[PDB]
Amino acid sequence: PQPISRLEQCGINANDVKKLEEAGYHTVEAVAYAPKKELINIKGISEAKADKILTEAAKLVPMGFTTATEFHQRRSEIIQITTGSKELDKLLQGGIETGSITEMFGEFRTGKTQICHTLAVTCQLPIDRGGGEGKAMYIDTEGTFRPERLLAVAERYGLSGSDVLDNVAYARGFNTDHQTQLLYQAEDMMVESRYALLIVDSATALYRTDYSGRGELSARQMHLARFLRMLLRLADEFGVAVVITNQVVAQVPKKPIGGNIIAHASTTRLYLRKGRGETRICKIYDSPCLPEAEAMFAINADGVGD
Amino acid sequence: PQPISRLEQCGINANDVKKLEEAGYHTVEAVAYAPKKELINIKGISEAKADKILTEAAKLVPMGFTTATEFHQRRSEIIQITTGSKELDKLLQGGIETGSITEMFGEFRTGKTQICHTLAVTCQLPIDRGGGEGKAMYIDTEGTFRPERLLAVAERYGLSGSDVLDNVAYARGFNTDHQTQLLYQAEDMMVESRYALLIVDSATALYRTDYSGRGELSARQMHLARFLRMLLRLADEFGVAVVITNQVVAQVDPKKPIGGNIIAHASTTRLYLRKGRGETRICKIYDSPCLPEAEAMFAINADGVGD
Amino acid sequence: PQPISRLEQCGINANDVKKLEEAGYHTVEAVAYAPKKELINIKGISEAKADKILTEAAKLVPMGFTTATEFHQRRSEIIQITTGSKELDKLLQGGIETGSITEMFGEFRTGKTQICHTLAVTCQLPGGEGKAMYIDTEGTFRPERLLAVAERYGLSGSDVLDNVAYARGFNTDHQTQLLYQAEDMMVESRYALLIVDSATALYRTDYSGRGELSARQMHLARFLRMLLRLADEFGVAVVITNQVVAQVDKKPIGGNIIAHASTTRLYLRKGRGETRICKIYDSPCLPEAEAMFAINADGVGD
DNA sequence: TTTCGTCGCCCACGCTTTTTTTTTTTT
Ligand SMILES: Nc1ncnc2c1ncn2[C@@H]1O[C@H](COP(=O)(O)OP(=O)(O)NP(=O)(O)O)[C@@H](O)[C@H]1O
Ligand SMILES: Nc1ncnc2c1ncn2[C@@H]1O[C@H](COP(=O)(O)OP(=O)(O)NP(=O)(O)O)[C@@H](O)[C@H]1O
Ligand SMILES: Nc1ncnc2c1ncn2[C@@H]1O[C@H](COP(=O)(O)OP(=O)(O)NP(=O)(O)O)[C@@H](O)[C@H]1O
Ligand SMILES: [Mg+2]
Ligand SMILES: [Mg+2]
Ligand SMILES: [Mg+2]
Repeated sequence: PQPISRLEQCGINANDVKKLEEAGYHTVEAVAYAPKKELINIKGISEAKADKILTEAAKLVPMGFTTATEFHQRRSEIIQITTGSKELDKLLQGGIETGSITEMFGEFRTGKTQICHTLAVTCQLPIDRGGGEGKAMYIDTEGTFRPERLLAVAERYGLSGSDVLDNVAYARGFNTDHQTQLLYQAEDMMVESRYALLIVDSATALYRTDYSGRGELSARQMHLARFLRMLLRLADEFGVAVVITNQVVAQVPKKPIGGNIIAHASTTRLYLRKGRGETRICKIYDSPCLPEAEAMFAINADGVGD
Repeated sequence: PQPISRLEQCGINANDVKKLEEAGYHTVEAVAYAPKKELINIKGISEAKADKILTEAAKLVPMGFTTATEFHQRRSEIIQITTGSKELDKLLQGGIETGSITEMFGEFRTGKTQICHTLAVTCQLPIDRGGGEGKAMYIDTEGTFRPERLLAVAERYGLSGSDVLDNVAYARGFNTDHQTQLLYQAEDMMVESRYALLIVDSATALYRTDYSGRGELSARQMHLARFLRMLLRLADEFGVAVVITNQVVAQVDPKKPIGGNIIAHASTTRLYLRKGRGETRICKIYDSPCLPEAEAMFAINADGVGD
Repeated sequence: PQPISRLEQCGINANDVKKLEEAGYHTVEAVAYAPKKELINIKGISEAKADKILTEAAKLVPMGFTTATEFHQRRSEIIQITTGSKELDKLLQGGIETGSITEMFGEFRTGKTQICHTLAVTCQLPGGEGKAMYIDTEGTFRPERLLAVAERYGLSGSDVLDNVAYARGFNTDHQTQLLYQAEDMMVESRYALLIVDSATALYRTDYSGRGELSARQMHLARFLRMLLRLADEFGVAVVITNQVVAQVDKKPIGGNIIAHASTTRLYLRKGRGETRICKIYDSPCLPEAEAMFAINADGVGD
């Protein structure tokens, strides 16, 4: 995550760097990942200047066929934040993978928010316990953030109550556009420190409301595609683990409320089901590296256990 | 908290403010909540000055990344409107919470409207009962709004009828769009006043007959979702606690709340009420992000919810 | 009851009013209380006209909210037709509450049906009401019972007891139009109450079959939605009646449809001899108890 | 030293939504 000032020393002046920063490119990776057609619509950058900055950005960010034994080593070195439950972290063959998107969908009262709250504390656990030793981004679009759960999880894990709530940074999206701006601000502020997680609670819930009718289906899917592409860019350029949450719909018998856009974009999906009492069930979905099966986890006072 | 007028103090000419208010944006926070898609939809407001409506309003609200310590400090500010029972209080850990939606569902005679009446009384009461201050907003379609029960509940709490029944409203229109329109109007009603509880009992009772048959289900569910979302906006913007009771359907494949998968997610708290013995009922916390899976027996009496 | 000439003299002056009257939902309260979908299939296709009529006919008793004391006073002067017995002066808190939706069950054709051929004591007494109804789904209405009951009190008149009580209904799709057209004479003259004898008694006589049960339940939901609309708009006390099912797992026909579309339901049981013990059920402001009724050849009371 | 002319050419698809609804007594 090299800051945007890295290319400032090489060619690009301060004015252009400021224009990029106000555009939303707070890192060299964000500039390098964007196409040439996107570094043109932002005023203040010429076409030749755009090609120049693209060349300089590509000088540091690795692209193309370079080496893949190193990438296999990197995949073996994936952080794999643990869920906190012995069956959820085993069904996922380690837990939530980092650098990808882990959508979880269920009917209701299925433990999606409970899992997010547990992960917001477990991402601060060292690699010995399973985590990333970093902060926790919490984009919460339902007003469903209860720090008491985080304190309970921390006291279960024997961590300081003040530390976990100091690490966790919280923001609430009020619409889809504001969700995108919140994502941009998160990208801006994720370079100043290390963030081991990024939670988008009900990543597609305001889409169900803001876009009404069939006439807005294409625009809604395009906006959701842009949002998921931005989330993927955050996942690669930062190495964070994005655990987004999805709702469910009935086939007029359940299916995630996102179309094929979110089905393809989401690297992993989890189907959460209500079991008996406090226990629930989790099933893998659309995971290219995981089998299809079920799990067995419970919602205790200490987040998610068994 | 603050009026819409501040927007025209920032440098937008009053005609644009009146156009924004005509669409329903009776507060600066409300217009900030809506995205640019809902701002371009206002007639006479194009993409021009849209930034002057978005970022100028956003400069007056946080709309950013706080810390969890600050949110936990704000968590003490919550009023936590209190019920009438001590066991029920232990169930909800102090009572229903401020700025959230509680949906209570069950069969007939499960104490729903009694809970609504008692909660509105505690909202029209000092902090000693559990609610800070504010009027009680009623939105009745099922028809159980009998001010006889309001008068009866007023005797136990020792409040004169002049200052309680004149402080509570009523809904006359039995239409799905009527509740949304009346809540948009209650927005401007409450921006000039203070409110603590907002009750919409027939949250999904209207949709059982308004949209009948498979084929019209989708439009019904988009309508319900839009109503729920603007209800959540109203709850958050003014820190009001919302109650929305629900009906049940028997699974013929055994009672399930109606309008599922749309009201299930939106309702941040769900209370499942069962009939017990005599007149006592049992309230179980169906859905909650903080409260456990507990059950509390209460006994509706003349005083109120009772225990 | 607001049959004001404003409904036709407003900005809308065209065939739209006559289309609305012919569609079966007339009077102004058929507009501001009706969804937009109903104003689609009616003859005359204009979505702009829907909101035009809505704007021009939403100017009624406060619909842009109100205060609860304004109609709390209105329901302090409410009729509240007292029951035809002096034993229920403690229970029921007076009489049959007007503007509510009371439900009776426990019997098939006797019992609660007798409670249809009685009461109206407040109607006879002071002015006053002097009005009563009768609807049916599968019933055996007998006006001689009304004659005998009125003769018990000081209401000795004969013709005044007639020309009000409907006595029709055998098949659901037959009395669909009956409950549609009730308003056609309900607004011409003011009116007190409305019993629906054997209402939605056994829909499985015609609306029968698995898979069909859902459509049946939608039909009942529509019917009591209209019934609630009429009860609240005209300020009348409606009495729905059903029959038991003998649970094999003491409940009435209707399931969760009429269960969530009533106000003051109350079970009717059998006592000793002519004693018809009348227990109570869900009610916003009535403590649970059991009443004591009696039926005799003269009528219901004692 | 002199003195302007003269139009042609089409491309190219995107996007799912949404649950309802209880009968029925034997011996
Ligand atoms: N302290 C606690 N102890 C035990 N269980 C709890 C506790 N707090 C919450 N729960 C359980 O967690 C459930 C809610 O889980 P949640 O993660 O909010 O579901 P969800 O699928 O996110 N629902 P929604 O967000 O409305 O779509 C509750 O209904 C309880 O069963
Ligand atoms: N006008 C009336 N006056 C007095 N008694 C009446 C009158 N009408 C009906 N009854 C009584 O009601 C009785 C009906 O039989 P009952 O023993 O109640 O049958 P049930 O099976 O208990 N009732 P149901 O549930 O309607 O089938 C008659 O036989 C009479 O005793
Ligand atoms: N004074 C009282 N004393 C004791 N219990 C009471 C009293 N008033 C009301 N109750 C009880 O509280 C219940 C509240 O029911 P209510 O909340 O009206 O159900 P509902 O689901 O809204 N009705 P419906 O429209 O038929 O589905 C009553 O039915 C009684 O059981
Ligand atoms: Mg959950
Ligand atoms: Mg109730
Ligand atoms: Mg009968």
